[PDB]
Amino acid sequence: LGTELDYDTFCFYYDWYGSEAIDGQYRHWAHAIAPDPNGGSGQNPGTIPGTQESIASNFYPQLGRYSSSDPNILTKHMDMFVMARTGVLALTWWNEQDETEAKRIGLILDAADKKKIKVCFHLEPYPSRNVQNLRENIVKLITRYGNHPAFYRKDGKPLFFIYDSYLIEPSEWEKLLSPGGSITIRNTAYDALMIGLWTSSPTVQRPFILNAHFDGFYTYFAATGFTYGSTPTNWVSMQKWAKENGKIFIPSVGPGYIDTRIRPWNGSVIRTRTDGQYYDAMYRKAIEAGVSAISITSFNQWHEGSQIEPAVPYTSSEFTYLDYENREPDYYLTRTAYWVGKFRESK
Ligand SMILES: OC[C@H]1CC=C[C@@H](O[C@H]2O[C@H](CO)[C@@H](O)[C@H](O)[C@H]2O)[C@@H]1O
Repeated sequence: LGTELDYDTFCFYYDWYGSEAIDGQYRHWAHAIAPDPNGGSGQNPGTIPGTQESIASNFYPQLGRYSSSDPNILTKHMDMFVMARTGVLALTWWNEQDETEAKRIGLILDAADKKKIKVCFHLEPYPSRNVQNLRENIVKLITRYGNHPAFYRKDGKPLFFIYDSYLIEPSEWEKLLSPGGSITIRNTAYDALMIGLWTSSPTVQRPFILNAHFDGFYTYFAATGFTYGSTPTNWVSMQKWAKENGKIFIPSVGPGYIDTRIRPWNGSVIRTRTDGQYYDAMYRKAIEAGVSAISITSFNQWHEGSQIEPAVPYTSSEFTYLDYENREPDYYLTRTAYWVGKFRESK
């Protein structure tokens, strides 16, 4: 029918939103404003309070200041994934080690399974992250969630994305990811496809990925040109290298970027949506590169204005929000479905 989910399409999902009613605080809708890293000492940038009128986004959610732990919001999000045809929810994971995290992960898996959506984990740069506690955490996540019907596998293996994987030396990664490594996961119950973050130039990233024994790489950033890896004119050559070296390239595409409510000094990274034309151009480049899998930045990174989740026009006494302009609130979901179709036609 051209409506089925695609299980090689990964959409980055954030579960860090709170409401006073459910979480005791409108978590993340309230957010600190970052000081300007070039702007000198004694800045008092303040905070966005997460009131109805003033939230930590340049856009405004159709669903309002929602809780990521509200089962009724989760239902709606899964129906949005079905509309977008995105079969894998790539869940931010911060190793909070608290009952609230454990509850929310279970609720997300349960809601996903009702709609045949799958869940994989996006392993964030949590405090003191290293290959030993990464192994322990991979073991824990596979043990706790690996038998859940919504847990993702690709050809029998779990898949993890590793954000800011460059913060760990290749010599450490080798211990975890080479078949001969001291603490290897290869050939164990806990083996997985490990997808590292390709940032800078090939002279740096090619030996990094090889020496670290990653199974593949992704690029994350929604803003074209932010890094070498997030410059789509490089994607044909990145794919050629991947294929020559037995690696899985999962380029990241997004609909735009803007984070100036929380980073007022970061305007150079703004990428305008142009009624969908930015998203179309980036998704076309991914497909043309001939890749096997695509990642989407993001479902709901509202702070960075990369979300495909529905947004609505809103002007409050405190801020005039951006919105989807000439397009309807669900335009980026239905346009994602269009591109998933073009991607499948290519596979
Ligand atoms: O998921 C990978 C990566 C994507 C974007 C931002 C990163 O989080 C940091 O920035 C946000 C604001 O946009 C903060 O709310 C988080 O606390 C930061 O860690 C995220 O790691």
